[PDB]
Amino acid sequence: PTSALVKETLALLSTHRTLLIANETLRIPVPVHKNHQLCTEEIFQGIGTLESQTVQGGTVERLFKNLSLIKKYIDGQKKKCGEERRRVNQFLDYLQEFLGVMNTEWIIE
Amino acid sequence: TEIPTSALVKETLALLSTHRTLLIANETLRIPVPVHKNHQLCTEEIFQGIGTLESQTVQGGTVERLFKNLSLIKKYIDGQKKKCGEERRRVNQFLDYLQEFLGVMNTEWI
Amino acid sequence: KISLLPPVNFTIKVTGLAQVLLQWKPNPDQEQRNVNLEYQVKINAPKEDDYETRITESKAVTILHMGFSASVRTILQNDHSLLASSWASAELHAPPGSPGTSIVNLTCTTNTTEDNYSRLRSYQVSLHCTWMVGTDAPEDTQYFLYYRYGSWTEECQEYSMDTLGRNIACWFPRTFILSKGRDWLAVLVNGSSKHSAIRPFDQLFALHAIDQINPPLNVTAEIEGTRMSIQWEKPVSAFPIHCFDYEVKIHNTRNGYLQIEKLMTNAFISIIDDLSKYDVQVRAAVSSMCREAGLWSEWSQPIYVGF
Ligand SMILES: OC[C@H]1O[C@@H](O)[C@H](O)[C@@H](O)[C@@H]1O
Ligand SMILES: OC[C@H]1O[C@@H](O)[C@H](O)[C@@H](O)[C@@H]1O
Ligand SMILES: OC[C@H]1O[C@@H](O)[C@H](O)[C@@H](O)[C@@H]1O
Repeated sequence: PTSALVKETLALLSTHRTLLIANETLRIPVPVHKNHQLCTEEIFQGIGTLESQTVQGGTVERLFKNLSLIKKYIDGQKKKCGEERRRVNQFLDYLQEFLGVMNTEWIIE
Repeated sequence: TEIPTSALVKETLALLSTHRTLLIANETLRIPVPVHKNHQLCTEEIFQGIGTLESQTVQGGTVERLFKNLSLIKKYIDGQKKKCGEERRRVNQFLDYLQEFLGVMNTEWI
Repeated sequence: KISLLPPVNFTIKVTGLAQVLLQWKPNPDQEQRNVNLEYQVKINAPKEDDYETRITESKAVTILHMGFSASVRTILQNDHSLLASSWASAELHAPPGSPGTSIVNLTCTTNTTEDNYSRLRSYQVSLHCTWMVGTDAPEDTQYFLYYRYGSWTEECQEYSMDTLGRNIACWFPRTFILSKGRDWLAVLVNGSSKHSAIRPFDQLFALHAIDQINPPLNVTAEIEGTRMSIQWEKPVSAFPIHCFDYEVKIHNTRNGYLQIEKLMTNAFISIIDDLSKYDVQVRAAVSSMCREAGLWSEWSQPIYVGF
């Protein structure tokens, strides 16, 4: 899959910063809280708009591809949520896992 | 929206453990369950299943308070998604966020 | 042809350490809503920003001891046109107090340790701040430190005083600060005295900038004929194994010869000579790939191999 990807697309992000941050009139959705994973739909539509806005010459083209593979991975993880039907006692365990976690390690406004 | 206190979450957990036996009582029921542990991706399905337990069970007693609690946690979670895109900010600031995301994706999954 | 009017009842209110809430209300006299209006917010001081928002409220994390000032304006975008109104404005004044009454040089430092109980591996975060008293402070003045992380605010319990009363340091062996945390730490330092008001002072720290990473433990070197096997353990921290950068430093005490290797694994095989005593140390930092660049740890204690 996609371990290799991210680490590389990070430094790619780093080196193409000044170029990306040059349209100062442009505004993109950015969540106001830090449960990033609730927000992938937005995070990805911002990249889309960024991408349509930025000139497709150079190694920059590669940064976007990479982001699109990460997009694919995430889409797949998401389809795995509702893939496999199971007995109720199973689903309850999940729920309580989900609730413990929502409790020990999310900020809560 | 209602900040779902960590006693409430904690109360709900207790209420859940109690009604377990009542809740399983439908051998015919199957409920989508995620194979991985990234809950934040699956909030949709989580509430969907809750939804079907609810639509089946009789409300009354502390059993109602259960679904009332879950309901209130669900609204909170929607509060939080709307919060994903109500402010548009400079690219500079979106880049920072994208970066965090990638880093936490890297440090939490595998 | 629509004619946009500024929002009204624009107010700023302090809701916690280095935190505020801007609110306003749509203009009662606006050409009736069948179109969705939005807002543009511009933070003017101490630190510039603007951004657009879609509801009528906005949180802002910001330093307050310099006073804060903001403006908001209404906008309407569509097919063929943008339109934006004149601005509303508001501000908080800087808190009362003489200039040198205020704390100076505040530094803060985080460090992680392991709860050696609880049956389940979670971790603990301490915080340690120092500052100096500032030149105009009256002799009787006392300073107090508060911190905030996400929704939790605490006041300091155990200080360290200069040789005539005044708090100059603070220590929290535990806190509500998440280790792998990605949010701001906010610190406030108040004061008081018989002979006048004291200027508060606050600041925002990023965790990666102040987290004192722990050295690797258990560095072992096995010398075998001509090869040296060095080995070490991941530092005490809540970032997993695959999140660390190391530097391993091999130093020949016989002639000075020096070798340093940067790497992300936990072991290293270096060719060596058989007539020297070497000392070897290891240093650690968390990978820019897991969090933004932060601090290096101290080097582990010298261990020695060879004669
Ligand atoms: O508003 C909450 C307040 O809590 C108090 O304990 C602090 O002294 C104030 O500085 C803070 O603003
Ligand atoms: O000095 C800051 C000024 O900047 C601009 O946004 C506007 O002209 C004013 O409403 C604001 O006070
Ligand atoms: O006394 C103040 C504190 O200073 C810190 O440097 C140490 O880590 C603590 O163990 C000590 O208690």
